[PDB]
Amino acid sequence: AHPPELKKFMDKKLSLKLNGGRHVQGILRGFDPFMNLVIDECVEMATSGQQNNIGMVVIRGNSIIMLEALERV
Amino acid sequence: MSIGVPIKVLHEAEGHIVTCETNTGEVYRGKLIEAEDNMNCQMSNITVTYRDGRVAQLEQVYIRGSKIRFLILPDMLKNAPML
Amino acid sequence: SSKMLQHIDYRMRCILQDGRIFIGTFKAFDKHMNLILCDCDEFRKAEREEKRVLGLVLLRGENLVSMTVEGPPPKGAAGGPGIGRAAGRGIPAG
Amino acid sequence: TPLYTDNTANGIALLWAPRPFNLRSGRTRRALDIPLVKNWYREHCPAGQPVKVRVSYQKLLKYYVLNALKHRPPKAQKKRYLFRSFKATKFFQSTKLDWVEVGLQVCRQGY
RNA sequence: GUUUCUCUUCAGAUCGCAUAAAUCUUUCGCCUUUUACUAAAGAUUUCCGUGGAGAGGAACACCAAUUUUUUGAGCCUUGCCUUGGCAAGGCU
Repeated sequence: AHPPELKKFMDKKLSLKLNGGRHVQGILRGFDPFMNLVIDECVEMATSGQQNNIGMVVIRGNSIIMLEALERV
Repeated sequence: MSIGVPIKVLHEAEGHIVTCETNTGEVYRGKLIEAEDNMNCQMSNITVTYRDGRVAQLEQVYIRGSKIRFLILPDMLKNAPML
Repeated sequence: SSKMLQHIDYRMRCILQDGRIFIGTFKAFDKHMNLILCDCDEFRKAEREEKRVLGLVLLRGENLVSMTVEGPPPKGAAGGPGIGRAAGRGIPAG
Repeated sequence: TPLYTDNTANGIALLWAPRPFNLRSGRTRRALDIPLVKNWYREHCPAGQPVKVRVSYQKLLKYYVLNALKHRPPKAQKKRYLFRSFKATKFFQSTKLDWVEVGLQVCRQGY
């Protein structure tokens, strides 16, 4: 079927690497057929390593180019 | 439906060791686990080469389909009953 | 289809979107122009020039620009009842 | 399409019919070769029948076993058709006659 | 093209979902003698039929909305590289 087999990764702690050289790290709970993610406890990794905290975020599917686990399935 | 010969060879590739290069220029080298019909791969136990030289090891990774621009499938597959 | 199918099993040269070149022996293609190249070289350009080797390369269709040929491929009626034998002639009388 | 049709009840029952009846197609045999009474004496008939027939059953099995034991395959002997060789010759002719007419003729000839 | 008839060749096959007789060598039995026998084995042939192949005759005849194909394009600055360009980096 069309959904990504992302079911494994849920509630484990992800890093993402986003289009345009951006990085965010997250505990995950969402996916839909386009891979639109809903990330929780989401940190923004700025260029300089000055880190922000931000709340729950949606991501557009096409913006992702990798999706990595910081703590295992 | 006519999902042709290449994606079947991708499913055939699973459980081996494949190399996989993304738009940005990062080169991954990892053991495959599953691959979907739009080429979303999961990959395990990777040694990644960065664009500028550096190596790193990784636990597990999932690589969006449209973001790839080759895989290096393991040569023994040339015999496979898809071909 | 039919124009592409003529090329199969030859040694094909592909030019990717980024400017790279692959040269490979060609055995798969698909409605999105995915490819499988085999026994394959990665090749880049006195202006310096270089030649790397790759195996069994699977090309996601989006990248492809063009492909070209330059190689030849990495590739009665039954016996009848007659018998001959040595013979003399023998003249008849008269 | 319906779960069953009127032929379904009958048609299943053919699957365990004896050897000539359980098939849709076969090859024709000679009237000589079909052993019409064979199935009876191959089964141990109920003993309340008189002594006389019991031994008659048993002695039918004896000739059955001996034939199938001493059977040897055919020797691949070359075909040679007798009556064809006859009717190829000017001395023979052919026609279509009642069996009772021919029977009288063979007895008249043999006499 | 379907039937038919004839010929040639090979048969490994339940060539047969059926089942005959003959010869020889032995073991037997009634037995003056011999056929005709008996009933088991083995080697053998004959006969009733069969299949495969080939030859020839005859008779009737569809979608531009993220996952590929209707595009994030395109533009600059640094180092090297003799030049060409490459490694990038930064932009809108």
